[PDB]
Amino acid sequence: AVRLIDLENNASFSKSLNSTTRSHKCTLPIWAGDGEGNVSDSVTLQDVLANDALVEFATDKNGCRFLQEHYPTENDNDVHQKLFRKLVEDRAIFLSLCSNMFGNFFVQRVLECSNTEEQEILTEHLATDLYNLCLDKSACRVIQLAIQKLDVHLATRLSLELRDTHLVRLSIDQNGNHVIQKIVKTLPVSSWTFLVDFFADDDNLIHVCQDKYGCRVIQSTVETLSTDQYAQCYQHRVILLRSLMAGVTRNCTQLASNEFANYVVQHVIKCGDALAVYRDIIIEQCLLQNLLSMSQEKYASHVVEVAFECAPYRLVAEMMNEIFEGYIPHPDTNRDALDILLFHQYGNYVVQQMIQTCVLGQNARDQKQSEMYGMWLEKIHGRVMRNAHRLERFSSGKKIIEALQSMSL
RNA sequence: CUGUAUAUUAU
Repeated sequence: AVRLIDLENNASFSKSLNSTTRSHKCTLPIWAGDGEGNVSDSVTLQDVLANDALVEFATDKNGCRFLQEHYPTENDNDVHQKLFRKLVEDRAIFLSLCSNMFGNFFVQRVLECSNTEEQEILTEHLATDLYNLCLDKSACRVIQLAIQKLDVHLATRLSLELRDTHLVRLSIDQNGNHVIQKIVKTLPVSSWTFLVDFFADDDNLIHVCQDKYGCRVIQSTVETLSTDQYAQCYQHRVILLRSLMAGVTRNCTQLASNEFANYVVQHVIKCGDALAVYRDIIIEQCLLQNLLSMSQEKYASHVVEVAFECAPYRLVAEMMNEIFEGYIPHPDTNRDALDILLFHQYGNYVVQQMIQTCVLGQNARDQKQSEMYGMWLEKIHGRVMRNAHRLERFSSGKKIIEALQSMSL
């Protein structure tokens, strides 16, 4: 037959007729309004496409919910294809809808129903201004659902977009921190090795770690790098983990005695497998010669506890001696570290851990370890009987006396 | 006499 070439009609000014609304809070156009701001009936799905009012419905709560409740799940439906096309025809419209309090949800629903052909277009649009969408409270979600749902090369492309950016700001950010954590917990290590290269700087590692949000980021990074059990002796993550833990090790005194970093240091000590060497170094370098000081602190006390709880005997022995015979008795009060820690609002908890450690280490394979734990527990029991009358007054002293109750050798 | 953190994105 003959060639026919249908060109779309312009419909320029008639788009702005969607600007007129029932109220000023709602952005839903008045042709689709109850008058109470609720979505009208007989609005179908095709009247949205016919009026170019996808954006106006998506910026209204009821409108967007309607789009979500009635979006076609199957990729081969023409209505799904046309609504997706009207979503991604303009990059700026799509990225403003990603940055909308009510629009973000629609993008997410498209991400829930996506195939690879749609995912490529979405990944390009998101990668255009990924860093600022990560900074946004609404888009941050869209970005995280992308990291969950996109194919691994696409999510790799999004992650590597953030390579030479101000990663310190994005990590301490209220919203982009969860994006970085989702990247770390979801994607293979090659997709975010630049993060490990970033936190090899000690200044970047300290600032981010010492932050209400960054702390969990660095922690999530370590957790994932340590969770390797056994590989093919490739020692890759190992080389990367070392690059990170090194700064952690180099500044463990400052990061242990800190509001948020304390948890990371603990995680290390709690980790055991593949981080036991770094646990040992943190105990050796930040904690020993400073146990009485850090057990009197609000934050570092927990570190001293997790240490006494997970430390190996070879180190526990040193920790115990430092407390029992490591400090010079106070000039005026003639008080030992235990004496000071026994009646401390925080130190009491440490002594209790020390008692636990000694009780659990009596059931050890080595009889000499059992003898040394029994001796340490005897030293604790001796100071507690010396101070028992004052210890009955306290809840902690009741716990301590109950802990040393009917004990073995 | 008890001690620390981790978005409730829907005007």
